[PDB]
Amino acid sequence: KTVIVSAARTPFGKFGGVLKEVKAAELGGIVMKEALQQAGVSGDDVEGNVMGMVVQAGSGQIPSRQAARLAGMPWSVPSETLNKVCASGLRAVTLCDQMIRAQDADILVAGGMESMSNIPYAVPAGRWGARMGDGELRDLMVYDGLTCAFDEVHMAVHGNTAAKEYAISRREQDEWALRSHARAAKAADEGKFQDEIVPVNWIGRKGKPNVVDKDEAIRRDTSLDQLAKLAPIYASGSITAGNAPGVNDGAGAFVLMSEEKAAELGKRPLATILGFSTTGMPAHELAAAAINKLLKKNGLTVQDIDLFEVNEAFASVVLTCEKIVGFDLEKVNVNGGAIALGHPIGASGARILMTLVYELRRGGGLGVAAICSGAAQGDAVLVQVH
Amino acid sequence: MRKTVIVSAARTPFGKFGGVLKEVKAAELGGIVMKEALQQAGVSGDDVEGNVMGMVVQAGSGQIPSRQAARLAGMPWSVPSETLNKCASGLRAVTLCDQMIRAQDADILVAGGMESMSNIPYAVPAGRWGAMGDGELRDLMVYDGLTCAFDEVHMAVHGNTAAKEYAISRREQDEWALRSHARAAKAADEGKFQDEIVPVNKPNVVDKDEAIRRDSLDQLAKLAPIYASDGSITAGNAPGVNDGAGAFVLMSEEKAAELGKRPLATILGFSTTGMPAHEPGFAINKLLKKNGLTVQDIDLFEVNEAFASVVLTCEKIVGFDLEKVNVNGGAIALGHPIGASGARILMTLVYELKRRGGGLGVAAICSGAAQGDAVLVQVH
Amino acid sequence: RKTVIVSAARTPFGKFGGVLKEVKAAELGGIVMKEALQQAGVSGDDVEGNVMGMVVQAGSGQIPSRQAARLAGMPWSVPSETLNKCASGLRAVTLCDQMIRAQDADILVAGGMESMSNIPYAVPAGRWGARMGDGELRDLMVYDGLTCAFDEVHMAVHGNTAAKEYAISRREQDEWALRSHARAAKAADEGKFQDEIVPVNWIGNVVDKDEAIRRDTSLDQLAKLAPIYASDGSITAGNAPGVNDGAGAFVLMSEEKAAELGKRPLATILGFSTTGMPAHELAAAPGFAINKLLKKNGLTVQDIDLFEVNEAFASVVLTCEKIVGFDLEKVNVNGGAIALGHPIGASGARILMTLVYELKRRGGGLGVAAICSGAAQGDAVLVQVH
Amino acid sequence: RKTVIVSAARTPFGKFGGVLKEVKAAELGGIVMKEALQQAGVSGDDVEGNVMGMVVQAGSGQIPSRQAARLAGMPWSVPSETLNKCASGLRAVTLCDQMIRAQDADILVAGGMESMSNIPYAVPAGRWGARMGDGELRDLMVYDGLTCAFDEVHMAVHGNTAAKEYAISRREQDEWALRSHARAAKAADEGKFQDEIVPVNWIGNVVDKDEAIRRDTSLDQLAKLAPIYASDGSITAGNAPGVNDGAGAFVLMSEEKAAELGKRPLATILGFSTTGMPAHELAAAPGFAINKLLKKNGLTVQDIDLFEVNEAFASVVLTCEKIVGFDLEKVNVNGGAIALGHPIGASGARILMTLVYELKRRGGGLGVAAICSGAAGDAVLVQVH
Repeated sequence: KTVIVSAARTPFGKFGGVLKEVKAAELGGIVMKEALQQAGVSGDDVEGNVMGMVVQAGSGQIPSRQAARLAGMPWSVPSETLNKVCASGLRAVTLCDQMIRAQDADILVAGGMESMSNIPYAVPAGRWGARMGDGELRDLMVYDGLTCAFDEVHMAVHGNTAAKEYAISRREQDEWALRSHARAAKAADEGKFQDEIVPVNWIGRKGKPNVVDKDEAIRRDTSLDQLAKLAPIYASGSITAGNAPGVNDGAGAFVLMSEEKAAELGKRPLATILGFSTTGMPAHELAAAAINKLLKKNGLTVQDIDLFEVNEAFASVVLTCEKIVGFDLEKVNVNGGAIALGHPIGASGARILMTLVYELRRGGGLGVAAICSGAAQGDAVLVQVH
Repeated sequence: MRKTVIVSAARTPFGKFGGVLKEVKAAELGGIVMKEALQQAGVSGDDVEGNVMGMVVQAGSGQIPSRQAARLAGMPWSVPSETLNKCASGLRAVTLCDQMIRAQDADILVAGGMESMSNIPYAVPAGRWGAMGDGELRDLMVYDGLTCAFDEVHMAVHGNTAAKEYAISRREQDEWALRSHARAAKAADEGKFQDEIVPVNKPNVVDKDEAIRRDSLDQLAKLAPIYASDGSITAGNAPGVNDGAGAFVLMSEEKAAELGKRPLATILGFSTTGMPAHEPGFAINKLLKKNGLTVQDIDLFEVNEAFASVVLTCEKIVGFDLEKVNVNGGAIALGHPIGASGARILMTLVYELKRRGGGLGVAAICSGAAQGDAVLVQVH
Repeated sequence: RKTVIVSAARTPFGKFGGVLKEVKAAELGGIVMKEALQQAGVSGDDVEGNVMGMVVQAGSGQIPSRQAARLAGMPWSVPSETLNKCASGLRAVTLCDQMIRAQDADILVAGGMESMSNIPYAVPAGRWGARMGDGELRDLMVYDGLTCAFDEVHMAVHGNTAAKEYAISRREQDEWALRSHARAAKAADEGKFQDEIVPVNWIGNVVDKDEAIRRDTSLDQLAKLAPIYASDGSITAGNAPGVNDGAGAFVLMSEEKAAELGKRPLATILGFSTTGMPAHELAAAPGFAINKLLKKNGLTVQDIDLFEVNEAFASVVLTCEKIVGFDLEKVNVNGGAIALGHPIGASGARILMTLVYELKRRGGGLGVAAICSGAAQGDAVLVQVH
Repeated sequence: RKTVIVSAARTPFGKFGGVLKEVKAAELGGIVMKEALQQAGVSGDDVEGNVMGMVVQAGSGQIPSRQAARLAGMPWSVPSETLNKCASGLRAVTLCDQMIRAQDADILVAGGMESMSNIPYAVPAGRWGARMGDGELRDLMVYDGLTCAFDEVHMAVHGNTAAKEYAISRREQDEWALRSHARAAKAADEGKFQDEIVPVNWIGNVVDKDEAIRRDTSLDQLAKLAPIYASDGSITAGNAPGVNDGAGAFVLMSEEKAAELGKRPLATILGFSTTGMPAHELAAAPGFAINKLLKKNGLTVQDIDLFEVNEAFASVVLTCEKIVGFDLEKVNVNGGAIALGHPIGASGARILMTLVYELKRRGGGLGVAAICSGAAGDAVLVQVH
């Protein structure tokens, strides 16, 4: 099996916010470097890295390698950039698990990175010309990142569709949203994010020192009344700017090793990867997805699980999962989620797994992390935290 | 053991830039190859456990292009999918799948590469936050696909650097290109690419590679070097930008056996190498030492023709006889849809070796930021 | 004190993206200005001022008329401005006539030019940014040139409104369109456009014939065409001119100067009229201008030997038939813009020119040139041809 | 036959991306033409035509001058034209003067407008395609507006060239710059721009002051400034104006028509001169334009009470000293474009009016307004009543 030796994330930034100046490759390098520092592992020793990134446009050749070089890894470390939309930050970890299990490696770096703030605009008729009449200035973040390729609708449209399907009320979504924010704010104040987060420090333009050491998106200060008064976002629907995360900047990484290698090097791992699941479904079934399948393979019931993390693409997802999974909500995203913390799409997958790990401070046990992704794919990972 | 076998393989013709496949999207090219490979494999989409598709410049292609291609190929929503980025991508997809099979996580998989350089978009980096004074209208193909993120040069610059370091003359490079063109044309005419090409279908039909130019040394010696006044690489000794896709049905040797499939090839092993940016030769050697093999034991080699300079450096590093090397030509003649070339070289090596009722082959590829991927194959 | 036209020239009219695609508006302008001067037997050193009509100036640089003026071999000392009124080419002449009549000048160069092929697309979101969601890649030629600022509609819409208002049928428009092609082909074939046309020669080529004239055209082909910018309209690609490239220019003088220099004037400008009407009434604007001009000059329609009414739409000329009462055989005798194209800032120049040359050829007399323009403006000129 | 200026008004001048950022040029234009009509006591129905200067027309839609006139309340009946000459704002007035003198009209409205903040960027490779390799996102304000078509350089380069050709030191230019802010600050404070300025109101908001005047300037802050567009240059951000938002307009009439209506004109236009020169001789053109206007008119420089020479650069006014030989105490007494900004299409209009109002507050008379324009000169002589 595969074990998680270390885990770090950058704090998550608001769109056009605190990490606006920092490229996706830069956030990646920082977490990859920090993860290596935590594991007491030199970059010289890594056998490969995988970094998730959803919208790669304009970031240059092989963003994953660019990050790995920033991290301090030698040219000798093989590298690849992965796109599984949403699920990318976490699919990277599982993929690396697959590599180790196939016996090709014992020390790998895995993760996710996203700089939504820096995704460029495109000119689709730029190359061959528009010839006559108005054309488009395509926002690639919306197009490649948040737009379904089959139904041609914003992701929030699937969020709504799920709300309808499972009879999930606007108020119940709103209440969930409030909980994400309150639970996050409290977790942050209590320092529960200290273990996962590493700061981003840079000398900016004009010599300005910059230090970003805490998550930007948490609203303090919010209330049910405020949430209730929001207008629905992509349908005149129940999804609003309140009950869905925004668009954000962030990154996260892990040092993954075989159980044998970690032992020989005398590292005390954070957790072990028992196994993973993946699901595929019609595009509009984004909310559904996977955890159930994972449990069944491992001869486990929802009851055996101590804690779950389900990415809050929308409140409607977690809630859909409640109907599908049957977990107790008090065991689910105990420190908030994406709604409060933001959703750098490439990084979200890394964060939930990571967070779940640090929480299971309870001298903990069995955790499950799950994510939905564009085109109705589901990814689930079961962990045994020590 | 367990080991990975290539059950089937197909590719599209490789189109010229703004050429015959200009209107066809990369997901579309991918869908066709993924579909044909399953047909040739005699396997239903419903039994595929996964798909990995290489694609270098994903910009403006929509969410998850592999999944788009996968759905276009007839695979159900249940089949999981990804989209990968490594030059090497076409081929990294096959090896990554090989790891998944060896990890014992699946028995049937679809892997490949796709690229539509014709459809890569231009970008406005100042559009979102705003530009006073002129800005850039950036060519994402050049920028994301063909430019070194480290040295901030075009890849041909790296090609020239190799020529300088290994003392590879402009004339030898030109000789290799001529050779690439002649062998490919001969191969097309003898119908050797037929086993691997699947046509792409105001009805239109594209059934043949578009980039072969029939012509000689004299002409090549006359060409201006591209990103160097003083360089040896030219439009002539290097491939252009192109449109294409390729895909494979891959299985565990065990699963194919259970089904009565007689696979094209068994994948013996693979190596990856990494290097400073100005630097697939080292990769091959690595693959050979691990397998207790040497240059002599291998029947044929496919080394992607990123530049004439590349294969020629490898000879100096690996020491193969060029007579065993890109026998039906290469990328200089056939074009380079970057995400796809990795699939093509493996495939087209497998097919030539097969025609020869043959045996061992090595496919190797160079990629941006100096990475190298090589695969060892026993063809049946 | 009156204004005489001493000389006149135009370039052939190119098709959109056609023979003049690589030639800029000012270069086309420099050529007509040069030819006009040469034909008049006058040195640039002697010009007291220049005015060039140009409609979509975007991206052609500072003061295009001055670029053209220098290209024409005119010295630095000669004052220049760029004019924007579809009427710009004519208005440049009338403005110049007012100048001479004010006693400010005795020799002027007036004209108009357009390189519709060279008009850039624009990115209205560019300067301040798009932030999030799609923007527009705006076609300046359609926006600035072909779109009504008031009704926010394509000019074809007003063409249609006119047809409905005056009960001009689709078939009449088509018959008129067809007549234009037939007559333009005939005139060219007979050398009739030689007097106005000057060739454009350049290495990147020889351009000396009007590009847009169709010879294989018939009612059958025309009637099959779909309506444009409406569904249900009567305007089509056939009965409306396309978008085009070209320039036209004139040497103008006071009557006294030309006599003093021993020049044989082509014509004497007797007078002019301008009108403004509500936006939808573009078609009527020129007819009303002619009627105003005629009243002012003691003249009736019967008193005019020939009329040129710019063919913005076939509906326009037919609309003018209803208002003016002229006989259609005394109008656009060698065809019009439907046939030869409409390089917008230059049409007004051609129609005058070609009215002049036709009447000459007839040992001729009295003529009226009229043009409708955007925001429903009307311009008419009466010429006494010698 | 002569032309009189019955009325005049301008909007405040806004900084780039400033207070007027959200106002289109046609709109700035519409307000000024309505105010000029109200001030003159003339109905839009009585107007015989309009001309509005405007430099960068791109993206503003069909006939920006006509858009402005309707917004001003003029009926569809009034003929209109949009004009492009730096000098566009002033030239619209002289153009109209020539129409009145041709006996073609007795009532016209002339002016200029510019919204530099609203000029779009362009994609030259957008229509026919870039094909391969990077292309340009071109800033039309800079390209069409501020760059010489012939010499392919920013106008500041011509600004430098003059200083050098005429030996106008960095220090002299800077003293002038400080002077422009000082005076501009003083008049604004004392209500001296009150006559010309007309407020811009818009619910989205009130703008009734010039935004660009920098109180708090000094010669050591001006001297510390880096040269722009040339590393060895002497024109700076300090001694040249920026890019601005604004508009101005006038109600014009024949002398007879004005007398017929009971109007008491602000001023009478005595004549005007237009000059042309090699492109790098930008600074010299207005200077030559003035001398020609004085001579054609039997006048000497001593004959003029007040001069307005647009502050394209400090270098321009200083070059004009040399050429014309005026006393500077008579030049730009209430500051200029350096302090006020330069919405290029409207500056010519502003200078004529500020001049007229100044001469008028002194109960005075003879004035010359001059301006340089791209591609290298316009001058106007007026009798202020």
